[PDB]
Amino acid sequence: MTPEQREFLPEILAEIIANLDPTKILEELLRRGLLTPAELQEVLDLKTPEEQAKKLIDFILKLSPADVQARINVLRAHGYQALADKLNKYLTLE
Repeated sequence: MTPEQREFLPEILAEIIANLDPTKILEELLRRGLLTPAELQEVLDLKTPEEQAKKLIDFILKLSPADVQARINVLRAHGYQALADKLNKYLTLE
């Protein structure tokens, strides 16, 4: 249980569901080999919007710091700069 994570993560989630495009990011993720077929079938099977965004935060927060670095560099150059500033700052918040 983490009170600090539950006080900031469920709050930003609302602003990410309406400002995210699973189609545009999925292409750049598979090309670099960052997405697994087992995890892919999980989030791609669900048709729930709330679960999709949750699978995204869980997709980057469950991997190593070297794994997210690739997503942060594409996010800034693809026009999702506002998104790259939110996850990067909270990531180094200890």
